[PDB]
Amino acid sequence: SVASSQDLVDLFFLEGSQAVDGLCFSPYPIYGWRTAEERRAAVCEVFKTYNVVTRLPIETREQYWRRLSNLYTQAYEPEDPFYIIDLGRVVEQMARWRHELPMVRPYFAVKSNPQPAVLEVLSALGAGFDCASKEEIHMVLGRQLVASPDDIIFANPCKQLGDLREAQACGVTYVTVDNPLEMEKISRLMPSAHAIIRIKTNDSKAQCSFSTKFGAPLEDVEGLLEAARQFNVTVCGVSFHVGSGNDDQSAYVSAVRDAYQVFQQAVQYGFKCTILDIGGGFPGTENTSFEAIARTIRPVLAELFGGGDVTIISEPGRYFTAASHALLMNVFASRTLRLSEPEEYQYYVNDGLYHSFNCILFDHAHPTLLLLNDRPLRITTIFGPTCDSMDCILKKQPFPEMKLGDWLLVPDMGSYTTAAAGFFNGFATRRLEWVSSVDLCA
Amino acid sequence: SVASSQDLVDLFFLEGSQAVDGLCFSPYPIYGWRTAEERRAAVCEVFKTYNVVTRLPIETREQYWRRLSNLYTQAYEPEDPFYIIDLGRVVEQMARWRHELPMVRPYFAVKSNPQPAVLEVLSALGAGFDCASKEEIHMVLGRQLVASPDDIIFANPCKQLGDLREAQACGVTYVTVDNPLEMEKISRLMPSAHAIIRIKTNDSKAQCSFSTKFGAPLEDVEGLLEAARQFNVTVCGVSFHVGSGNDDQSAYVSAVRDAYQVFQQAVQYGFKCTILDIGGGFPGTENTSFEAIARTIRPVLAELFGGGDVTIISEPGRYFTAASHALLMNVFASRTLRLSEPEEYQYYVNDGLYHSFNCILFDHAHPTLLLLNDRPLRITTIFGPTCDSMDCILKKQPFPEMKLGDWLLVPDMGSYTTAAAGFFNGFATRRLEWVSSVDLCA
Repeated sequence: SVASSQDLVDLFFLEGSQAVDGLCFSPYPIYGWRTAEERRAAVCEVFKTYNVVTRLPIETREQYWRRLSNLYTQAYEPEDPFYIIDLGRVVEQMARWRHELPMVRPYFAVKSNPQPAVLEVLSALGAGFDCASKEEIHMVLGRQLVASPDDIIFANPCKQLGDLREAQACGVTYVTVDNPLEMEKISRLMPSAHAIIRIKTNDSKAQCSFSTKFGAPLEDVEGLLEAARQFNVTVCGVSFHVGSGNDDQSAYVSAVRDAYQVFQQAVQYGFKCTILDIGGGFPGTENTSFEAIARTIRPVLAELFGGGDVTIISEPGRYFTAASHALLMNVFASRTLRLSEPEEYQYYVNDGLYHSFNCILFDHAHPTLLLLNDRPLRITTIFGPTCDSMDCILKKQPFPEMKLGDWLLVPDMGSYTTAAAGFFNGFATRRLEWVSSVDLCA
Repeated sequence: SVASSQDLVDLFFLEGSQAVDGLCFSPYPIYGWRTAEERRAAVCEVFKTYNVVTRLPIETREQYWRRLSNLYTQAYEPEDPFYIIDLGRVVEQMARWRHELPMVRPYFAVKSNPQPAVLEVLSALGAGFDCASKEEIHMVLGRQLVASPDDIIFANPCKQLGDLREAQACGVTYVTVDNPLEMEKISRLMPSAHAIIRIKTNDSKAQCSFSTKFGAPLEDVEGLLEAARQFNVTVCGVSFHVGSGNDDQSAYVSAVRDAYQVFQQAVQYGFKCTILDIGGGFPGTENTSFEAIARTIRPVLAELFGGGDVTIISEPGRYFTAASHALLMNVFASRTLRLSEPEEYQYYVNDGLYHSFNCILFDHAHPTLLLLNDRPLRITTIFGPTCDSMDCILKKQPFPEMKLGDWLLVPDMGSYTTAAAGFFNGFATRRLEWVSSVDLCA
């Protein structure tokens, strides 16, 4: 386990710079309209805006977190919950993406974590934006994160009429579709649209499968193309999503092979597809690695999309954000019961199921609870701050005996946590501590 | 089924007024510091502030909703989702409470629906406030909803230190406790506190049981009283909660009988209890009625707490808010599949599991989906607006065949819905239409 990968970050920022005579390290230009000098400056500017203190570690990731947590414990109360946000891990994930797949430009899925510093860093690094609502389109455009609305893909296969109207008025063009009734809607409200056909995937192995709601089945792509030509809709490409948190390499290879068949079928209707969107699903934390996935996708892209006439894009969400956040919660209350002399040790922490831990229900997450300064193992039950007995993050499981004032550290909490969190009982985690694990800004 | 109970509202506002020579209809004064004239005016003022249009119906509740929905369908889009909030049903629930239990003053549980108009109407009607966080205490005090901080009960048996400090600085006194470690905390941060001991209940029959996390077991009340006398903490009463959505009349009777035993045990330590808090659990919608529950609680309160020296209070949340709201969602998208020629009819509506329908998971709710203008029964699947396949409110169940533009009406959506709702994918229901089913303000 490693706290940082400094070597990749150095190579990423060097690429296309005057120090290497504006030379790229592959047949692909660097992601983004900015030059290598402009891109490094834009990233440092974001780091300044959010007062990011550079904290470097070789230390494991857990050790890096335990050490930074002890440092950060001492407009908020001393015992309030908080997030340590490592914006260096975001930068590093972009460096890791470029090194593995320079043929694929990443379009950040805003839905995973719409934190303004995360959107700003990714904009400055050359990433595009994947928006699913008029609210998401507005938070990218209103903060000047894209040089053109062509850098936004509206990846929601089923959209409300007012959203189709608002994306058209905004200049948004690339819009997802997977059903005949949606083709008609796009033709009416987005006349200047560049339609991208989303197809069904073998997503059974994913943490969160989505073929149940989205993705045109292969046998139905025929009638969908038919309707696009009919309503004068321009089909410019094909997209897919193998499910969020999918380690199945075979599902990525199988989806690109199926997407190639759609490119063929599209010619017969008057469409020359120029965009292949491979969606998300990539892991964001350190058995399947992102490298193993990239290794199996690279040859298939060379085999069927290595002609040079098509642009290859992706929509990673979790990949960029998961490892960036660590949650710190104070154990402020406790009581002991008798098991039906066995004793249950119940504790109460200032975050839980209604807020950051909603991921236990919506994301099928299983976060790791680290006792900050680890005591005998007791049958422990841990609750959130709300008045609900359902707000429980751990029920009757062995865990070292804790005391009031102790802290719980939960790393890898940057994806599908605060993005879906509510404010039930009036509890929220508002204190943010911005750090950078990578050397980049002096 | 009835759309309103006008007769109860008329009797409620008449009680204690000059029209009846300031006479109450029982040995109990009306709830609140306001006179009957001041109370009726304060309610009408709230109705003016929120532009409440009086809409009267004899019509069933479903018929009243179907008719008002057709009227309201024609800064928002025409197809946007919305809530019709009947503030008259709130007033009526307070009238129904007074008629059934005048010996019990209701302290609204803010957690169930902290909508500012709901808090304002209930403040003007004489209700107290049940707060669980410093945020909840602040939204009551900052909006001037109580004449004194004695009208707030801090009903969270386990509180953060910064919350104990903030309630003390605010003048909040009545605070819940159920464990020895919490007694010590109250003694330190809330020295001016009037402690209320919360006891365990036979809540197995409740929709949402909470004895797992809260409520001192009977055998442990002895050591809890012992610790209160020890840390110089004033035990002024006993509270309980039979679980949210509990129709078990025997659980209310059993909890009052158990609360009487605690009043006895408290004498031995130097405490004369003066407050009996019977919590929540009461139904808010029209097999167990609120009347049947009140009928079984009244005799037990006369038997053990009919001496006249103790004040009896409650903390209803769902009771006051559930029937006040109706949710309207537009069916904006659709696709058909083949069942594994059987066809699945999938639809997409502009509210779901991440927002208003979180209650399906946290509240064990089973809302009623009414097709506005009801078609053959098809195997239907209905989804929310987010990109998640998990955001599903109905999976493969018979339902009349729908078309785009149709509306779904979901009545009884006023409790544990918008109060716990997040903003995942950037979708929220913001349009509110304020109506009153009861005659009260000209």
